[PDB]
Amino acid sequence: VEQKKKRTFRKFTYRGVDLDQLLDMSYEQLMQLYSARQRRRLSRGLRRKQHSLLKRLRKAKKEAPPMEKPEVVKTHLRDMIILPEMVGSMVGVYNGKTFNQVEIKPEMIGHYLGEFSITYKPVKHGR
Amino acid sequence: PEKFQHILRVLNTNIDGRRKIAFAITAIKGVGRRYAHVVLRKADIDLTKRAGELTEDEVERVITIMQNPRQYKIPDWFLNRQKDVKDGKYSQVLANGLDNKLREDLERLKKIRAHRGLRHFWGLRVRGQHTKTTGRR
Amino acid sequence: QQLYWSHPRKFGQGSRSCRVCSNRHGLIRKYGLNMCRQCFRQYAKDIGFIKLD
Amino acid sequence: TPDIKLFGKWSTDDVQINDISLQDYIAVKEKYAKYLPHSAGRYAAKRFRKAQCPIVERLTNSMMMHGRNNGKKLMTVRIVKHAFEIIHLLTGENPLQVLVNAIINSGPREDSTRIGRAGTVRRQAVDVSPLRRVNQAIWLLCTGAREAAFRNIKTIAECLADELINAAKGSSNSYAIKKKDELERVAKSNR
Amino acid sequence: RDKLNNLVLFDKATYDKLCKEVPNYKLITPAVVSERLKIRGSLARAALQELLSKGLIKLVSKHRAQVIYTRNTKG
Amino acid sequence: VTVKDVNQQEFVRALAAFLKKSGKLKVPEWVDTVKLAKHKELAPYDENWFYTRAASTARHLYLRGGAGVGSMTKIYGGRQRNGVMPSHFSRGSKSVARRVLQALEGLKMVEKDQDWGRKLTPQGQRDLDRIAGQVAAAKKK
RNA sequence: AGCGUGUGCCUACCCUACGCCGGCAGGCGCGGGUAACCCGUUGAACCCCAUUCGUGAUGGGGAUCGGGGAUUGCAAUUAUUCCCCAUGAACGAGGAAUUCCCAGUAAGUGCGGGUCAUAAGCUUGCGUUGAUUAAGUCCCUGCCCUUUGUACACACCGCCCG
Repeated sequence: VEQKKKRTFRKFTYRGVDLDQLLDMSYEQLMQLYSARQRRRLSRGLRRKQHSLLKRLRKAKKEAPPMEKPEVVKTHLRDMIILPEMVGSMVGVYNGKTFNQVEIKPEMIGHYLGEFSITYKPVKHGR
Repeated sequence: PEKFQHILRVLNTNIDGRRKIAFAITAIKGVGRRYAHVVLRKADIDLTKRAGELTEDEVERVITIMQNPRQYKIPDWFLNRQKDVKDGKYSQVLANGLDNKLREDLERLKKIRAHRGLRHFWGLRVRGQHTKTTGRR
Repeated sequence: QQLYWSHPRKFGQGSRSCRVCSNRHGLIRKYGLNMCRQCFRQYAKDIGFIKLD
Repeated sequence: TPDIKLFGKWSTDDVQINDISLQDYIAVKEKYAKYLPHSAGRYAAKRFRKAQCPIVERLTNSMMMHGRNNGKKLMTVRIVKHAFEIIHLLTGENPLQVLVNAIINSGPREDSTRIGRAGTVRRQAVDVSPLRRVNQAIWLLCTGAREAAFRNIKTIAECLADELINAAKGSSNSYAIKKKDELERVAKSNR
Repeated sequence: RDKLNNLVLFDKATYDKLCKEVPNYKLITPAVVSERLKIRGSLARAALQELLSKGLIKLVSKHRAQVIYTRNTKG
Repeated sequence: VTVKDVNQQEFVRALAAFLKKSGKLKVPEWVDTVKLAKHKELAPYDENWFYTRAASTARHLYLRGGAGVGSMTKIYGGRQRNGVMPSHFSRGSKSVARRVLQALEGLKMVEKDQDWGRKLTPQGQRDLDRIAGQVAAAKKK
């Protein structure tokens, strides 16, 4: 993730904005664009408070070797909004009994954590 | 008075000509009634008539407005795809292209494995609705 | 001291009861009486609510 | 208005119920001319009173049928006023006379009742009261007009005129006339 | 049944049919023109307002809902 | 005729046209695009309609002490088809009526009234009365 | 138009007219009101009407889904809700059955109150528009009136033969 091609090559622009550009602002300037539900949540969230979580993310991003994935970071904050600061990390996303483990691709942006950890079970009529 | 066409094609859909333009257009995927009504008003047509009537001229004029609506005093709120995301558009998807983007969007959140995606994949529901008693047949 | 021990109680069913009996269910909130219906039935005479039709 | 109390603009005088017995639950106005087929009308309390009610209004009321159309008297009054005009264009006359005639012609004289009959229940030919004859007729014509009008371009006022005119001189084109003959035919057997 | 398909634009010859017929009928409304020709209903309408020109046909009530026209003003 | 003398439809019809001739009213550039009410099914068939509303409002104010946009939204507001749910009131747009109110001011037909609400001006009062007469005069019929 | 409603509250908070911005949804600035004072001459909705449509599941219908805007809340993801667009389903009159009803009654039609932070397809009244139709009877059904029969009496949903 630094140099010509190397690693890079998945692209993704969010809202006309590029991930190069995305990864470089302030979460401020990201929510500014377009997302509207996620942005209100973080403003109102605010004061904001998943503080420690975000430090837990960067921490394990560091301690991860130099090639790949690493260990993950757990949470119950289903209502959290995915913002470029997060992308590339690994989130243990609780659903009531299980923590599903999910890498956050840049596409997810603006989505809520909960949308990637299914609570319910499909079901059954015959079987 | 006069005649002609019955049966005219715009951008990849066959549009019955007998029919009134506003209504006639609404065959095209992505042209609903509020759409087609405002597009035509923009496009200068005697509202009073049948799609089969009118000129090749007026037709391109409808299409041109239809795929650049913003550029014609059509507000964005009137539009199908605001806020793209992938490009941060605004847009108004049209024709064959609506089926396309529908597919994309479903794929997107199926790749990401989000519960909605999963729901679409099994062919259940994604808005919060009870699944115990209905949509059974 | 135990910062631990509360989450919002401002509004909803959970923010109120029966001044008579604690019950957070079937609560008469009109005219500020704030009695559960079962109780209000038993106290409507002493409050001044009388049957006429 | 002051000379004679006409209808929307039609004269009550000189219309004669061409049918003894019926005379009189068909209420024109052996003095009662009014202006409009709408009234406060309390007919319900008594069994008879309905007869008092002007036949025109009676016809207008039957018009507003089917759950959606219930209570739409203004709509019926509007339809009735139009129908009379269409009828008039079609034959001069008093359309009110035309209306009365259709009513006189449609009431089933004879009918049938489902007499218990033991088993294979047979049906007993009985004669029919004049109140019933009037009541039944107005239905028949209204149901006739309403039924015809529904999938066709033509309006109730028009379909009503058509049902009324055909019936006034019993053309048998009419739904109602065919129905009445059917009810009566049934009455005769059974006996 | 009753499937109705309508000629929704003027065909000359159908223009002639209109002025050389409609004086025939005593009653003409949207429906008449539609059934007796094979006029749109939309192009019925425009034919009514036109016909009332200086009329082939004569107004006796055009209640919002309904025009009701008579034969022209003959003997 | 007082404006009260003329039937509402002809009065509004005549005045609305008069406004059209005058050529100076002014018009949120939109008006091509706008529905006029969320309740609304389609916009107005007469894209020309901005004038008609203006006339309608001018007449509406002249009648009464003072009125404001909320009232108009509701007046214009029709019943909205909830779909599954039963139908309910939905007071009609506020931009159109406001713009109508602002524009009318430009002509001086109406002016801010005391204690909120726009009132007709004597200039407007005179203007409406004048057209009212013209309409009455036209003919019998 | 009508029954009704409100803040200054057992502990967090009201009803809101009016100016501006926004297509909308809504945003924003004010100012009154313990109310017969103010919101609200509740300027409601059906409806009435001048047009269009034209008998095509079409403009009847608004399902499902996609994207997006905003409001409530610390938190809405399992959509609280609302809007805007788009996608534009079945349904073209309902078998066996079966509810309820006699005059402001049936039915259409909006409103307000309860729930309530937010959230109505609900319930619970209210006015508006307003018929058809018995005017009675005990047939079916249900329940109580005599007389009568009864091996019944946990009472016919009861107590019988090989």
